[PDB]
Amino acid sequence: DDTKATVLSILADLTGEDVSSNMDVNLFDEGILDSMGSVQLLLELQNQLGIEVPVSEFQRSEWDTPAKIVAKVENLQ
Amino acid sequence: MVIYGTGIDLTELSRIEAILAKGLRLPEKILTPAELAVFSRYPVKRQIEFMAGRFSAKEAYSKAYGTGIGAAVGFQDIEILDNAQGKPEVTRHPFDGPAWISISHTDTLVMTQVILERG
Ligand SMILES: *P(=O)(O)OCC(C)(C)[C@@H](O)C(=O)NCCC(=O)NCCS
Repeated sequence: DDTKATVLSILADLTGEDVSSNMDVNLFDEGILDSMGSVQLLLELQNQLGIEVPVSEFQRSEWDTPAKIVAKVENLQ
Repeated sequence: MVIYGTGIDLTELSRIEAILAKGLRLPEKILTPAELAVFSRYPVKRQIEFMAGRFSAKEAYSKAYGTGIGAAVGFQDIEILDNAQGKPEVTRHPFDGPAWISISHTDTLVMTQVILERG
């Protein structure tokens, strides 16, 4: 889907590296995504895809790998 | 009465400014209506620092609260408005106990600390 590619492109911009070949990296534990980035992630998803994710639906533990984030986004779409 | 949680946060103002300069709706996401009204009256340099400090304070609070920002506590569940003397108080928050907040900044950084107590 264009959605998965867009999610992975947003993540690449935020973390500074291509995570498409690294879909299970724990972004927060490795220090490539932090709090602030996770908010920017929500803003980008809404701006670029029209998918608003309310913070009540966001739990770091369930949004902490690229694969999980794509799954979360794919569904809402 | 005992400590329930603590949280501190150190935030780079230029990261906030970059998000704001990109035109993203960070203020609407992070700030309550009352906080947003205050933000709207400020010039840019002050808007960056205010925005950074609120982001910072609410991150710090969520760590004291135990969970980080998310389903247990979101940005819209915490409100922080300065007194008429300029003193910040946690006017709204989910925890049933005293909440302590302090904020300080330079031109480039903001630092916040929260302690929660349970009676
Ligand atoms: P968020 O806590 O994921 O953002 C991290 C941060 C760069 C914005 C920073 O200001 C912060 O709060 N870092 C806390 C993480 C840390 O210091 N870990 C070392 C102990 S594992």
